[PDB]
Amino acid sequence: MVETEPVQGCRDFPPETMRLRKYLFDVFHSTARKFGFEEYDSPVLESEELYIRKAGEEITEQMFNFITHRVALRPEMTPSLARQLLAKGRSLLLPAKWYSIPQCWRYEAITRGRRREHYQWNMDIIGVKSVSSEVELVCAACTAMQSLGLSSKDVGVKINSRKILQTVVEDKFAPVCVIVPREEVVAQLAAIGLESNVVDAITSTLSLKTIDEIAQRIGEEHEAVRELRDFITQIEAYGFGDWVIFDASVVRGLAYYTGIVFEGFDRDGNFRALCGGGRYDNLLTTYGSPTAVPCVGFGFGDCVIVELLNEKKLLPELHHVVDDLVIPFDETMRPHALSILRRLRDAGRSADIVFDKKKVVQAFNYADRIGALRAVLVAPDEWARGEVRVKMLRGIVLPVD
Amino acid sequence: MVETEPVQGCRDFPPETMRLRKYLFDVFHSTARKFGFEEYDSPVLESEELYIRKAGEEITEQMFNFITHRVALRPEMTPSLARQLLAKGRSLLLPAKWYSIPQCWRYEAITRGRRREHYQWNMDIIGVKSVSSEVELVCAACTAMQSLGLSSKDVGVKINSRKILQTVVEDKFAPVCVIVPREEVVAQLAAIGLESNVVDAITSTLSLKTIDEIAQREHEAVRELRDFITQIEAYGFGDWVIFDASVVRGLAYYTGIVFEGFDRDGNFRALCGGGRYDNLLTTYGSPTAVPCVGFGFGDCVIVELLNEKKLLPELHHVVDDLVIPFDETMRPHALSILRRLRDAGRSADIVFDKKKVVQAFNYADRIGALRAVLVAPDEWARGEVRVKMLRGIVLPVD
Repeated sequence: MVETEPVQGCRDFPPETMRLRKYLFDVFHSTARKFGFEEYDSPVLESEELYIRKAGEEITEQMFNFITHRVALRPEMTPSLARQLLAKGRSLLLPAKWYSIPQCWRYEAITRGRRREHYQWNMDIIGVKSVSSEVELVCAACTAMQSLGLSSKDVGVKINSRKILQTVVEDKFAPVCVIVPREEVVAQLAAIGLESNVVDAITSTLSLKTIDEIAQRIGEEHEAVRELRDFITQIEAYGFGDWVIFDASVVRGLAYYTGIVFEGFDRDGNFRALCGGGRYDNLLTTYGSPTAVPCVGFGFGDCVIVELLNEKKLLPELHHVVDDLVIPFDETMRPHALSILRRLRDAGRSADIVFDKKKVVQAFNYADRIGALRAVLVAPDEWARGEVRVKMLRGIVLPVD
Repeated sequence: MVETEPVQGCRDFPPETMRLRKYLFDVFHSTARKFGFEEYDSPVLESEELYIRKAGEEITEQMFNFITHRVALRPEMTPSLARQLLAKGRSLLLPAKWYSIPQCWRYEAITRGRRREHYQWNMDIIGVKSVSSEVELVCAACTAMQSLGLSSKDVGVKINSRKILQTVVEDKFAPVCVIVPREEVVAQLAAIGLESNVVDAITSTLSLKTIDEIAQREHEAVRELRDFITQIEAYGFGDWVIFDASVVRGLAYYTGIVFEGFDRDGNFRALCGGGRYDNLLTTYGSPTAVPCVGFGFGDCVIVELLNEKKLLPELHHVVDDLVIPFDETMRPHALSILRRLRDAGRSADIVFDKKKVVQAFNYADRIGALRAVLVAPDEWARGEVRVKMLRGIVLPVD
């Protein structure tokens, strides 16, 4: 017998499991449709050049490579987005709001945290300078979280700005923050060329928790704080004000971003980040664009949100359901039964039928044992009279219409 | 600037194109549901052992391999199905009707026919001994074609049985048939230890186009084929099926009835294809045989066909509402209405940057439109908004 289990770190989706996934993904689809986002997709097989341009040669070892001309299974979707946006050039109508729910592949260890394969709701608005796209993308994250059953008490989203930090500096420094003792960061920063004073500027602003505190520091009129104040005022206006919080220690990939970053989280501090996003105006120029084009997006993993929903008892109990089981009285009634199955399906209903020979009470079980709703006995006595027997699993003669 | 095009032979799906993929797959999903099939999925990355056990070492060249322990990007879905069903063992509740639309990868050339990457509607009934499971899958095939706009004048399904060909012989022969000149076979028949007399049987049976010709030649095969046709006509797809004794696509790997969707003007390759494989699970090491019939329905040839017959739809990005702030002072209140609309179940968008109104209205039409919502201060003060349908007006609105 073959290995019945799937390749290390990868999940099968039998009907039971796939039902939950379609439940979660429905929410992403539904949120995106309500928010006016269009779906896209690209191949999981992308050119090695695509990622190594983003992060360097280092990432060739953390992904599934192979040759044909080298290609790899994508560990993230964003690089394919830009490649697609770039292909469209100046014919791409802005603003453009694109989303996908792509699988991604990362070659790592399995019993140490991550699991080699995950689905992910990406979500990206392109062509929009102002801070209303940050506001909306966050509104989306909460709208999804809210549809899943979460309240502002359960979760929320932290806001930061890399313009706070960069302006406090007055080149390649933002990498150092992402890693964290606290006396190891100064050894990593001073090496750049920062006298102890300016290290403190950075070090101690990160654990600041209010905008006023940022203002009494860079100014009220600074872009950085002028935006955040606009962002909050809009998010409050859209009605998610109780969901957002400000936190200067959001530094997840702050090198790779440009403006407002954000990060979903559970308020009991039990899990890793739910979703993460921000503005990256330098996205397209990275991949060689002559004209910098504004961009904000977030990624919404399919793994952590489940753990939380499960913790907070919000995972639904989903079942295969069908409207009708057609039961031929016996094999001689098959052809008539068939024609009743057609009718039902034609009418929009979902119906199924006894395939092999069953005893009628065995058929009635099967109807219950699979989804039920309604059993349609198809017998000669009744059929001759233009009739069928219909039993609701909440006999009765009907034509039915 | 990077290569903006995808890996040779693979397709990008921008919104324009994804709309058509989503449209086809909706016929797959919607048909699956109505026939009471359950969706499944498994990793595109499977174990090499799994496929090599299907067809021999040769395929280790016709797919994307790599090492970690050897694994491959799947060229077909069925071997995952088998692997999953086996995992469940006896606990799998029979009959199970499992479907999926997996993407699959085959390492081939690009300007010679095929294209390395394709999505494919699978569909499998497991645990059914009788010819009814064959009947339905075909109904499912014909029904999905019928929902795309195709009639029985356009397409059809061919039917055949491997029992026809096997019983005529009275071991490893079926592989030779699949490769098609009526002579280019004949030497590949004689050259493996068969007399002329048997080559005349095999050849003359493939050259039969009616069931009566098979029966004139009470057997299991014709009992089935007559019961199937009966059933199919009873369901209402009699004009769609047709017997053909030359359907030998992969017939080594099937057990009973096999079938093959096709366009009637003879213009394209096979639309869909499948059959009964009762040996499917025993192959992957099942001690107890479990019946299986199923089919694959590619996402490529059906589109070429739908294109030729002019059946492809004009899909558009559509949005119910564009919320228009009069200016940036009205943004917070615009936002609040935006919330209301989206909460009310509608799909809305908003003007993000600073725009003029006639510019804003252009964007409205330029993206789906249906309705604009002007949110100006005069009207807002009196608890009102301006609603212009792209088929002003003051409203509360509720």
